[PDB]
Amino acid sequence: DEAYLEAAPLAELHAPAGMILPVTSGDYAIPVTNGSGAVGKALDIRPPAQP
Amino acid sequence: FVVKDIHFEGLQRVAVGAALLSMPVRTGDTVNDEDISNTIRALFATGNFEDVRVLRDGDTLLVQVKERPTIASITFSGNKSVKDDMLKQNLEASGVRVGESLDRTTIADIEKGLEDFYYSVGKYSASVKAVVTPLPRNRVDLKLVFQEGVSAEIQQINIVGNHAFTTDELISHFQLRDRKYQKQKLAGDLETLRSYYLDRGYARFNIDSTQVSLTPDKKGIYVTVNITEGDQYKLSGVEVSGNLAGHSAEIEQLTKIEPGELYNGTKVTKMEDDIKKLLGRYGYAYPRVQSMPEINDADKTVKLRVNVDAGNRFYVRKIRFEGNDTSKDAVLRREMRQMEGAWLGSDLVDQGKERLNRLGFFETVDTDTQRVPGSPDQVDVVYKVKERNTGSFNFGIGYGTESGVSFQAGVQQDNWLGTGYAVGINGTKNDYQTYAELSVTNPYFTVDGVSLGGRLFYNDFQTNKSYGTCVTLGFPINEYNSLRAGLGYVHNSLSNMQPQVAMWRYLYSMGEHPSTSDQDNSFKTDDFTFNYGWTYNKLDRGYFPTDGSRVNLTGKVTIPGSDNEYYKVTLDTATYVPIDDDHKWVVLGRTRWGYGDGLGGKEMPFYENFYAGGSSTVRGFQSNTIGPKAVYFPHQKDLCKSDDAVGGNAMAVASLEFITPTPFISDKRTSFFWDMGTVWDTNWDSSQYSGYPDYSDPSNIRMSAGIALQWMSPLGPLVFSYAQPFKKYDGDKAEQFQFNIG
Amino acid sequence: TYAELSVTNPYFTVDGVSLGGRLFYNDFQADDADLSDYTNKSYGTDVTLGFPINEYNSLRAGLGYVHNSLSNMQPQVAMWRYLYSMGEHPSTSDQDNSFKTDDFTFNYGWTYNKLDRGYFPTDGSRVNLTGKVTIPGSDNEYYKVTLDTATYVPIDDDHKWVVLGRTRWGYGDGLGGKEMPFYENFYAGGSSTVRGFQSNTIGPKAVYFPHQCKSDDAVGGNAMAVASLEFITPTPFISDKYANSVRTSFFWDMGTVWDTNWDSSQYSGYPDYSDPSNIRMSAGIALQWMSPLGPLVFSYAQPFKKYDGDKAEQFQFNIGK
Amino acid sequence: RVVYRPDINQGNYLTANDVSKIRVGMTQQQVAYALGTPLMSDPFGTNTWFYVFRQQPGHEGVTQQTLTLTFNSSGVLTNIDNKPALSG
Amino acid sequence: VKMSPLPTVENQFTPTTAWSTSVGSGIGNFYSNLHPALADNVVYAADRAGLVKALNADDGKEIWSVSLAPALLSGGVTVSGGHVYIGSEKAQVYALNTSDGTVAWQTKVAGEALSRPVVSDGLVLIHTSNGQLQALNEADGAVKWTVNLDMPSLSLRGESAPTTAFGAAVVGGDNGRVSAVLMEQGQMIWQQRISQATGSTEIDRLSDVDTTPVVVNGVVFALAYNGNLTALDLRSGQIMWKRELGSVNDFIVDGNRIYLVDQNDRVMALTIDGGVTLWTQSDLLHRLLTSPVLYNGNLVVGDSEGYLHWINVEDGRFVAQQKVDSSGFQTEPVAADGKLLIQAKDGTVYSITR
Amino acid sequence: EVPDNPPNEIYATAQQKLQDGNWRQAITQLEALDNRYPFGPYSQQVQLDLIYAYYKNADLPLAQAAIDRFIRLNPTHPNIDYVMYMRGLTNMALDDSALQGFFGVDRSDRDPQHARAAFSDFSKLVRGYPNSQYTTDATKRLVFLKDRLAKYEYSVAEYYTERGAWVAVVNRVEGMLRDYPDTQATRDALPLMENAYRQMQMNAQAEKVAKIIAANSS
Repeated sequence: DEAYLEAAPLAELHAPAGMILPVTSGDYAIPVTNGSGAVGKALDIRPPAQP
Repeated sequence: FVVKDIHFEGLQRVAVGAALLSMPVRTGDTVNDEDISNTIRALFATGNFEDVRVLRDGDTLLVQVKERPTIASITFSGNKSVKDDMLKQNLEASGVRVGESLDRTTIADIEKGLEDFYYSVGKYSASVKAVVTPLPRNRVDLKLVFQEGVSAEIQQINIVGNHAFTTDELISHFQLRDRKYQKQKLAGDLETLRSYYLDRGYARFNIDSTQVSLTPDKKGIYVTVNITEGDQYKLSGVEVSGNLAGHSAEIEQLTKIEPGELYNGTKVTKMEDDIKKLLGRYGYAYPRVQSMPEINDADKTVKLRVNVDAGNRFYVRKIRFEGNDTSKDAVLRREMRQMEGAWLGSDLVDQGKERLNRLGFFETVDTDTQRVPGSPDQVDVVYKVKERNTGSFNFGIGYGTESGVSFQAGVQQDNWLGTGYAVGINGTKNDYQTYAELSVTNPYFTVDGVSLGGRLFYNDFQTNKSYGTCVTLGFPINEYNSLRAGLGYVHNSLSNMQPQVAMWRYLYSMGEHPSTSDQDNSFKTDDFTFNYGWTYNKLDRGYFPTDGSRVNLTGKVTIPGSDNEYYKVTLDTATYVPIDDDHKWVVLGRTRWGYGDGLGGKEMPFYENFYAGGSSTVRGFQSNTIGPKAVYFPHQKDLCKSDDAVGGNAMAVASLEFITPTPFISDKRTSFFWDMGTVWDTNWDSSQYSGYPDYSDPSNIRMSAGIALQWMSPLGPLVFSYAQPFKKYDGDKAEQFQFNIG
Repeated sequence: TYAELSVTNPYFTVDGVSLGGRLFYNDFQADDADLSDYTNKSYGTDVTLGFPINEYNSLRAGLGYVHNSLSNMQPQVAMWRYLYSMGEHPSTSDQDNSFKTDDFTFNYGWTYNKLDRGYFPTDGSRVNLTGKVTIPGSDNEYYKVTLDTATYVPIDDDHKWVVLGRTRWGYGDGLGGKEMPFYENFYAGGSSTVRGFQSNTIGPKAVYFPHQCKSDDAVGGNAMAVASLEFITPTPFISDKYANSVRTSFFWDMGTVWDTNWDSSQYSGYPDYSDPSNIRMSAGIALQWMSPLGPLVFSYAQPFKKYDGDKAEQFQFNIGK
Repeated sequence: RVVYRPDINQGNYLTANDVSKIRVGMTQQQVAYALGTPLMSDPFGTNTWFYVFRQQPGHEGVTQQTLTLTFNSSGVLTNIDNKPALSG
Repeated sequence: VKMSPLPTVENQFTPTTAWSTSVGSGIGNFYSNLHPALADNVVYAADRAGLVKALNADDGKEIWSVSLAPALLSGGVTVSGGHVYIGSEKAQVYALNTSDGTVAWQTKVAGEALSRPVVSDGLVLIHTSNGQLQALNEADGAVKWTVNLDMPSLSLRGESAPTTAFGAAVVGGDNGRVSAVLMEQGQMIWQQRISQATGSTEIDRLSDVDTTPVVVNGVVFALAYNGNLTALDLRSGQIMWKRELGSVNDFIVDGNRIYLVDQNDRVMALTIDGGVTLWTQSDLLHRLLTSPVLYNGNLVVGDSEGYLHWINVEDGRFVAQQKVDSSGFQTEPVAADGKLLIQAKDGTVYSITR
Repeated sequence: EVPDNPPNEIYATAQQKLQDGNWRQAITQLEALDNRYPFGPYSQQVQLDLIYAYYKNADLPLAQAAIDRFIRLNPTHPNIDYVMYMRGLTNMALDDSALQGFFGVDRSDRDPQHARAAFSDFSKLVRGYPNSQYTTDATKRLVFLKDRLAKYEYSVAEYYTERGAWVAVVNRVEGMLRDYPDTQATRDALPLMENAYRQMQMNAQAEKVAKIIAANSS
C-alpha cells in the first residue's frame, strides 16, 4: 500500500542566535547514499531468484 | 619427510578448509607418523567419523574416512505419564538435538538418560528402548518406546520427635497425602510445616533431617522428618531503628502490638511487609528492611529487632504502555490516576491498575517497575494489557416479494474505533413488532471525567408506539461516589388496549373521561423529563464484592410543561459484610425501594410502574409477575378480575444472602439466601371494592428461600438461583430456578 | 433468551478420552418463527464423553436428563394428537392449557471431519451423525437420528472450481405410543438448509379446531431430507488480486419434510401432509466472505417450485451467524 | 467547581530542611546526591537545574516552590535562586 | 510389569501346619522388619498397631494382651533371658518381661527404630533409620554411646541389623559402608564401601548394605542391593573377594555354604569361597521373597503370594509347596529347634512341621 | 496435499504454486519440502520462499519466528539484506493490521513498539548494506516511522498539557527535541513547551522557547 509515501519531508530546526539545541542521538536515519533502487509498489517483493 | 599435497574425498559433513585449518601440521611442513596421527585426532575433534586410514606412497598423503548416516531426529512410540512436548524438549536437553550427529553409543546414552529422567519423575521402574532408521541423503530417524509400571504411592509420613499436636494435624495440612511423590512438593511441605510451627510460636523450631525410602519393591515412598520443637516462646515488644525517613510515629503505630502474646511467623512477615509498604506509599519504592529476633531463655521472651533503610525517594521518570492496541494511549493514561514526573506513590500506581481493571475492557493488567539504566534515582513504570474485544456483532436481513422486509440488528462495542466511546445499536422488524435503539457515550468529554451520553430509541408494536431521546452529565464528585444529571424526551401513544381499571382511572385522571366499553380507546402524549441520579462505588473487589456497600439512586420529574406531570424515585442498595476479619467468606444484604406518584392533580402513568419478580428483582418468582394483579371491565358483566401482572407505583425488596466459595471442590462458588419483595398501588383504594386484594398497603409481603450458584462465562459473569416460595399468596406464579447474566 | 454451559477435560483417560458436560436453558416462543404459536420452555443436562477411533474421527456417547414445559399450544390437530398420545384430555375449545414433562435419555454419534480449510475449503469431506434414544423410562419414549454430510471435490487441481455437496437426513418415532411430534421436530427453509424458503416454513400446516379448519401455519415434521448441490467458481469481476478470499457460489437445493402419522383417513378432507412427494425446490447465487468485523453471506434464490402458501424469502443477508 | 479531580503533584519533593543543604561551591555530582536528581534540566545550551516542587490537590490553591541553580562549565555551583511561592 | 507364573510341584514333603494364632491386627502392606522370635518354648509376636502377645510354641496359646498404646510397634521382637525388646517407628524402645509381659521401661532413641534389636553383652543395639547407631544398656534402657553414619537422601529401609563377635559389632549402612565398632565405647575400627554405584543422578546411587551381615571364623560376609556379596577381614576390613551373582537381602550361611536371594527374586547358593554358584533356581522372579530359614535340613522360604518353597539344602531342586497362608508375608520367617515359625501380613501366626 | 514424501522435483510445481499465489498450497508444500529436506541444496532458497509465502499469507507472527530462525541459522547469507528488509516490513505490517483501514481513523496514537522495532531494523539495514537496491525504499520507510513515533510523543505531551502535569510535558517535549529534532510533530509540539513553561512561571525558559519557535515557524 502507498500510504507511507507522501509522509512529510524532514526539515531540520534552525538554531536561534546565542544558544544551541541539545545533542541528538538514537532514532537518526542515515541518508539514502544515492540509493538508486525502486520505490513503493515498484519494489520487487519476490525473494532472490537464486542463491 | 615433507608432504606437498593431501588427498581428500567425501567432505559431506566437513569442508576441506575446515580440515586444513584444524590439522596441526599443514601442507609443506615436516611431518611423520606421529604428526599424521595428530592430524587424524584433530579431525576427530571436528566431529567426523571414527574409521579412517592414511597411506604414504610419495610426495602426497591419502586419507579416507567412512561416512555413514548420522544426522538424527527424535520420535517416540506413545507417552502417557509424560506429555510429548516435555518429552521432546527434555530429549533435546539430554543431547539429541534435532539435526545433531547420532551413533549406537548415543542410542545407549539416550536410553540410559531417559531411564534416569523417568526415575526422576517418580516412576522408578520405567524402562526405555530405542531404534534408528535411515533416511535419504545420509540421514537417520530415531524411534524409542517405554516400559513402565505404577508410579510410587507415598505411605506413612512418620513425623517423629514432636510433642505438641500430633501427626494427623501436620499431614492434613500437607499436599502430600499419606497421592504421588514429588521432591519439589517435599520442599513445599517442609516449608508448610516450618511455617505452621512458627505461627504457633515455637520460634526455635528446627528440622535437622529428612529422607525418603523406597520399599525393595519400589512401589511406594516412606517420608520421614525429625523435629526439634524447643520451648514455648513468647513475644516481647518490637523495637525499630535505622535510616527511617522521620515517619517514626506512623511506623510505631503500625509495628506496636501488646506484649506477652505468642510469637507468630506470618505475623512478623506481615508487619515487615506493611512497614515496607508504608515506606512505599510515601515514595521509598525500594527500602532495605531486615528483621532479627532477640531470643532469650529469660522468660522465653522474644523481642524482634527490625532495621529499615529507606534509601532514595524515587521519581517516576516515564510511564509507558505495551499491548495498548485498538485503544489510543489517551484512554489508558487518563484512567491512570498516577502522574508522570511525580514521586512514586506505590499504591497510587496500584490504584491506577485497579481503575484499569474497573474499566473492564482489558483481559489482564500487569504492573512492572524498573530502574532507568545508569541513573540511581528514577523509576520507569510500564503497564502490560490484553484486549477483551467486546465487539459482539450480529446482523440479518431478509427480503421477499410476499415478505417485503424483515431484519434484526445488534451492535454493542465499547471503544468502537478505540478512543473511548460506547456505541450500542439494536433493531428489529418482525411482522408484529418494529424496534430500534442507538446510544453513544463519550465518558471523558472533559479529562476530569465529566461524562456525556445520549440515547435515541424507537419502539413500535403492530398496539403501542413510543420514541424518545435523553442525555446525561455524569461528573464524578469524590474518590468513591459518583453523581449524574440528565434530560430527555419521550413520546407515547397507545391504542386499543384491554379495558383495565388501573389504566382507566389513570386516563380519567387526565380529566379525559374514557369510554368504558368496546376497546375503542386511543391516547397519545409527549413527555419531557429531567433526571437526577446518585451512586456509591465502594466495594473494593474486581469481580465478587466482599466487604463494601454500594448505593444507587435515580430520579425523574416532568415539570417542563409535559402532557403528564409525575415523579419517580428508585433507590438501590447492596451492603456486604465479611465473616470476622476474613474476606474470603461473606454475607450481604441487597435491597431496593421504588416509589412513584402523580403530580399536577394527575396520577402516575401506568407504563412507568415498577415491576417485581424474576432474578432481576426478587428470587423465587416469575419475572415481573409479582406486581398487583390487573382488573378488567367485562367482555369476551361485573368488574371482572384476572390474575395478570400490572406494575405497581411503589415497591420494596429486601433479600439477605451469604456468598460462599465453599471448598467442597478444590477452591480452584455458591450461596444461600432469605428473600422478600412486595408491590403496592397507592391510588388503588379499597373503598371502591369488596372481595379484592389489599393493594393499598404492602401487607402482602411475599418471600422465598433457596440457594444460588455463580460462574464465569465468556460474555458476562453468570448467576444461577434456586428457590421455593415459602411465603406466597393466591395467583402468585413461580418456578423453582432461573438464570441471569450479571 | 438462550443460554448454555459447557466444559470439557481432554483426558478422563490418557487415550484422549475426553468428558464434556453440557447444561442448557431455553425460552422459545413459536411465534418468533413461522411455527404454529406455542411456548416451549426447557432445561436439562447431558454428560458426554468424546474420543477418537482413527485419525480425525470422533466418537461420542452420553446420558442425558431434560425438563420440558409447554403452554398455550394453539388448538390444532397435531398438538392435541400429542396430548391424546400422552393421554391428557385436550382442551380443544380453549387454548388456556399447559403441559410439562421430565425426560431421561441417551445419545450416540459419529464425526468424519476429513476437512481441509475452515474457510474457503476446496478438497475435503465432513460427516456429522448423532442419534438420540430415550432410555426405557422418561416421559417421552422418542428416538431420533440426525445425519449431516458435506463433501468437497475439486474439478481443477488449482482448487478454484470445487463442488460443495450437502445432504441432511433425520428420522424419529419412538417406542410404543409416545410419539415425538411436538417438541423435537425438524424444520426446513431459512438461510441454512434450502435457501430461499422462509425460516422453518417447509412441512405440514396444522388444522384448527373451532375455538373460543386448515391453517397455513407450520408445525414442523418428524421426517426430513434436505439436500444442496452448490457449485463454486472464481468471481467474474471483483479484484481477484485482493478478493481471492471472497467466495462466490451457484447452488441448487432440495427440501422435503413429512409427518409419518398424518392420518389421511381421519384428515381425509385436508391436504395429505404425510406424503413426502411434495419436495420443495430452490436454486440461486450466494456470496460468502470473511471481513475484519465479521463473516458475511448474501444469497438470492428463485424458489422456482413450491406449494401453495410456502412463504418465499428471495434474498438473505447475515453477518456473524 | 466541585466536580472532583485527582491531586496534581509535580517535580522533586523539595523540603525546608533539605534546601539548606544547597550551598555555593558544591560539585554538581554532590548536589545530585544532596537533593536527588533534577526532574528538569535546561536543554538549551547551559548547565542549569530547575528543581520544582508543585502540588495542586482537588481544587484548592496551587502551591509551588521553584528552585533554580546554575553550574558553570565543569560543574561547580555558582548561585542559588529560590522563589518560595508562585508568582501570585 | 513382569511377574512369576507361580511354579508348581507335587508335594513330596507334604508339610503341614501344627498350629496357628490370630494374635490381632496385621502389618498391612507396610514393608517392615517385624518377625517374631522364640525362647524356651514360648514365642513372641507383635502387631503393628501396638498389640503384642506371648504364645506357647506347641499350641499357640497366648498369655498377654498389652498394647503399649498410634505407637507403630515395629522392629520386631528380640528376647534375651528375662527381657523382651522391640523397637517402634516413633523412636521409642520398650522393654518387656518374658515371665508376664509387664513393662520394664520405655526409652527414647534418635529417630525411628526400624532395625531389629540385637542383644549383646548387656547392650541392646538399634540402628535407627537416621543412620545413627545407638546402644541401650540391657539393664535400664539409658543410651550408652552413639555413632553417626552419613546417609544418601534416598535409600531402602535401613534394617541393617548389627551382629557382634569378639567384643565388636559389624553393621550395615545406607551409604554402603560396612563399619566395625568396638562394643565397649562405640569407637569405629574400619569402613569399606561395599560396591560401585552412581550410574544415575540418584537411583543408581543406591548402594544399600541393607541386609544384616554375618561373621564366621573372623570372615565377614556382606551384601548390598545394587552391589555384590563380599568377603572382608574382620580385623582389617579390607575386602577379600567379590560376588556379582545376586545382592538383594537377608542372606544365610550354614554348613560352609552360602545361601542368598537375587534382586531378581531368585534363590541361589555360593561355594565355600569365591562368588560362583553351584546351582540357581528360576521363575521365582519379580515377586516378593523373604529371608530363608533352613530349619531342619530343608531350605525353606516364603512367597508374597501366600506359600512356602521347600528347596534341597545342597541342590536347587524345588520339592514342595502350598502351605498357603492368608494374604501372604512381608516379614522374615525364623528358625527354631525342630520347629518353624512365620507371620502373615494380616498378623496371623503359623507354624509348619513334618 | 498429502504429507507423503515427494521427490525434490516438487520445487517446480511448488514454485509454480508460489508464482500463481496459491498461498496455502505454497506454504504447506514449501514447509513440507524444507522439513523433508532441511539441509539439501534447496535449503536456503526454499527457506526464503517460505518466508515470502508466509508474508503473502498474512500469517505475520509465523514470519517473525521464521526470520529469527533464518538469522540464527545463517547470519551471513549472501541475500541476508533481503531478510532484514522483510523483518522490518513484517513489523510494520503487524502495526497496520487493525480493522480501521476502512474507517480511516488514524492509529498514530496506538502502541509504538512495533513501529519502533521496524524503524530499528530498517535503520540497521540502511547502515549495514546501503548499496543494496532495497535501501531507498527502506529510507522511505524510515522517514515515515520517524514521523509516526514523533506524533505519538506529541500526543502524550498534548494529553499532559490538558491535565496540567506541566513538568511531564516539558520533559517529554524535551525528549522529542533530543530524538526527533526535525519532524513535523516537534514543530507542532514547541507551542506546548512554551505553554508548559508559562503555567510554571519559568519565564527564564519561556523567553527562550518562544524565540526558538518564532525563529523557525513558517
